[PDB]
Amino acid sequence: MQEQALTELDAEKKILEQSRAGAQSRVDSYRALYDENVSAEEKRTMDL
Amino acid sequence: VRRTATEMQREHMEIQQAQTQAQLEFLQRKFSNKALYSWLRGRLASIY
Repeated sequence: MQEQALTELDAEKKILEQSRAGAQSRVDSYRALYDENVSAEEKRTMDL
Repeated sequence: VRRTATEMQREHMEIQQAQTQAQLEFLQRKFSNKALYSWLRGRLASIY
């Protein structure tokens, strides 16, 4: 039963790794948004 | 995984129950059981 109690931790690690991957995808998305501050076309609107 | 570990805890508890049954069986089959000493106590009490 100790081996089962110890593969349960290898399962908890998978849960936390999916959390990590979700949060990393969010950081990747918002960094792109915040870095491309205004689109090439939002500047075109202001010039217009 | 936690469920297959709880099923193993259940089989562990079942093996414990079988072992308590084996200990009771041993205490009841063994020669120097309560019945022997009761007979000897009554018999010796009459003699005494």
